[PDB]
Amino acid sequence: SGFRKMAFPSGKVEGCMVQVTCGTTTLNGLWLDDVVYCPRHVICTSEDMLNPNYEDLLIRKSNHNFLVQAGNVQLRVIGHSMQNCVLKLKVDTANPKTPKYKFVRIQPGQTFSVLACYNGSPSGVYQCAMRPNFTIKGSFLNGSCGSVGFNIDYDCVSFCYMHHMELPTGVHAGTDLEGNFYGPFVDRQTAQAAGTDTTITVNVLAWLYAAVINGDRWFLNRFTTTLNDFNLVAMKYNYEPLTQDHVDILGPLSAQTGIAVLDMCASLKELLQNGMNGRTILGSALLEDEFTPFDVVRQCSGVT
Amino acid sequence: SGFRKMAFPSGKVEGCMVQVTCGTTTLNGLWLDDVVYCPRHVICTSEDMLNPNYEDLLIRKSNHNFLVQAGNVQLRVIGHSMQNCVLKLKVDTANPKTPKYKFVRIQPGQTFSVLACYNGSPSGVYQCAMRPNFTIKGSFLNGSCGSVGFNIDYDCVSFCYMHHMELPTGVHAGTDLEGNFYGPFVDRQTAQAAGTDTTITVNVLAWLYAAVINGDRWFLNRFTTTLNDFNLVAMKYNYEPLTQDHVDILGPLSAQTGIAVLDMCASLKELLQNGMNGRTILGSALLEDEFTPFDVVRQCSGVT
Ligand SMILES: Cc1ccncc1NC(=O)[C@H]1[C@@H]2CCCC[C@@H]21
Ligand SMILES: Cc1ccncc1NC(=O)[C@H]1[C@@H]2CCCC[C@@H]21
Repeated sequence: SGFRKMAFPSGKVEGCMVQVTCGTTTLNGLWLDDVVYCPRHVICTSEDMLNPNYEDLLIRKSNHNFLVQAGNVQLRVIGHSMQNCVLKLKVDTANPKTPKYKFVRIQPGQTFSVLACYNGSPSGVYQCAMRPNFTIKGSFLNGSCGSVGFNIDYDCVSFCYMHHMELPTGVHAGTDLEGNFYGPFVDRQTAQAAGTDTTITVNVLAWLYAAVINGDRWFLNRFTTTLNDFNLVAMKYNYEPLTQDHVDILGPLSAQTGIAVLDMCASLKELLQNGMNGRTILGSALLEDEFTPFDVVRQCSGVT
Repeated sequence: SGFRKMAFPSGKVEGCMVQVTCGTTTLNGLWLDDVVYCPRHVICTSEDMLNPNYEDLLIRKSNHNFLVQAGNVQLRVIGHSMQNCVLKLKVDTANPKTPKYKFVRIQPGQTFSVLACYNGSPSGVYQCAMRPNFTIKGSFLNGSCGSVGFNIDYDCVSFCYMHHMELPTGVHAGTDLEGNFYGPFVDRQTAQAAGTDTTITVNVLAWLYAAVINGDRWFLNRFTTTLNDFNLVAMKYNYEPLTQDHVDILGPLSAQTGIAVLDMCASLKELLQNGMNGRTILGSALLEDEFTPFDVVRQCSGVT
């Protein structure tokens, strides 16, 4: 028992982190097989960053200008190419620590672990959600670009995020491993609107199920609701509308606890309308939306 | 910017996890050099656990009864001994992945990362505090015993905790790596009083400094207080009394922000007396005490 905001074990990802330097800029790279992936803005200088012409900036660079260091061993760069907002530096040595991996583009509302790095060295790991507006609320300082987000399924690491930017609001933006930004963002130092965000309803419900499983059950009530009625409340409180696909994914938790999904929705409706009244759920004084239903099932069953 | 409950990268610890089976019980072991450390209760059966006679139960066991498996390779046990509540199984092979390490006994109020494991396989990593009453509020299911807590200082892993028990209240208890319990706990299936707990004042103050550094500053006020006055409020609200040693450890954060420690204490006093008024600090609707002043400095400076 107990329920914590748990990150995946980061070892397989730690073995892939490298430092990439181009000119005056240093950031992190991900070394998988004989390729090192990193944000393309490693090629920018201070004067470039308002609106860099990446194609022109890259044309001034040769393989020998990309300094790649894996711990303390230097990698030989034998090719370079830009794909969307990432650079792919071909190296002459395959990473001996390359885990089984995939590149995946996650959906908004899904969760993943971030291994924050500086100078190719891991600093820490934390779990977060991709917001419905495609931003993440992480912990990133200058030099953390190139740090990656991932999930692990047995021995396979699915890389889903590479960090590129901190918006002027302090929230974070980045790309999948093919260099496509999540959201409307571009890799320039400009104020950029992040869409209206919402709370991830299916995750809050999954977390209320994790709370009942672990003994926090004060919020259960004698009520029920419908998807229609619940969605009027979700609308008022800026929660994602709940669909039958969300109800379906909550099936295992509903089956385990015996609490029908719409009955849990009625508990969530009452919490939205009345607040916590100075109480906590799983050590939180707010409704937590950074656990998916899969995360709850995995944590509650001790999956490795 | 951004501030997250970050765990240390777990790779160095993942390389030390093994599975230990004795009879019908399987749990985790920590393989460092040629020794595997695990909870002594791996030698118990269901009928033993109310009050096991560990010395007698261990006398029935030989080296060949301790099955130690590191991933998929079997380790040969050439010695066994019980030290307090841990078993030390001498193996014929030194762990090639043994990091630089220390065994440390942490103080209540200090934080550490836990690598939750089942069957010698890592499941996840999370950061937590050792409560002032020597319990931890973790995420542990049956089979997680032997999972360890640790801190990392550059290349050195300081192991501080090994998981042994879930109290009937759902909170967790364990030992240092010499097998001495933190707190009054014994490794028996009995109801055991955990002392009155308190909130870790110096950590809440450190976290308010992390909040100001990251832009959440609505809680700053025009007031100041004294240690005496603050401690009367700390008393009322079950917070640890603040000492000059705590004020001293907050020095770097006070110097960086320019907010005197007693002025931050006056903000904390007002938050204790008035609550958050439906607002949040660093995404939390309660006063967070799981970040030490060292954690805040490390996270805010990007230490690797
Ligand atoms: C400095 C920093 C801090 C944290 N996370 C990320 C960053 N980096 C950025 O925001 C870079 C974005 C793309 C290229 C142009 C310059 C700025
Ligand atoms: C079952 C479990 C679940 C989570 N964390 C820990 C445990 N294990 C225990 O509580 C064991 C304590 C010491 C020896 C006697 C039996 C019980």
